[PDB]
Amino acid sequence: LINSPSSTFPTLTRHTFVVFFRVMMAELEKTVKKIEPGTAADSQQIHEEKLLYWNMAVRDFSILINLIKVFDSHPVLHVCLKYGRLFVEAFLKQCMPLLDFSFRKHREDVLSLLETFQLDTRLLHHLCGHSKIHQDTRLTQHVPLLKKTLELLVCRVKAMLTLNNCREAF
Repeated sequence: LINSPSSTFPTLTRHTFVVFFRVMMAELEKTVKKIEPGTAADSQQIHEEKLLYWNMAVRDFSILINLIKVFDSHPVLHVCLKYGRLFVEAFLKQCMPLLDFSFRKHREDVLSLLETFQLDTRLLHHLCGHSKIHQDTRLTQHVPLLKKTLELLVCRVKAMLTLNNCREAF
């Protein structure tokens, strides 16, 4: 966007950014779904490296999703609406058990990871807003399960704090 009105990794024109964006978000979502949550018997080092692996995927997800605002079009919005909910569901299925194990020991890592994820959850709530406001049917049909995945995330944070005996702390 800044240099070429064609990049520093060519075959990256405004045409080809759709294809680059789609594969990057798909392969981030595929990287995150390969991560497994451990057991209490597993060492604290493997928990810490898994939490670093997770936070890396969530910051990559935020850096990719923040390219919604500057590239609002048909296929770019369809890509991140889809891989939005499909990365958040990957974050719910295979992180949240590891955060429930390692919360009373590694508390601020867990809360930081969830509140890192909430700052892009809010970008997807604004994106759900955008897909409804411009009554764009192609955008509005990935909304019900994008919103429902983020509502599962608020109630699953409540479940995390219930299971770690801070139930009034949500």
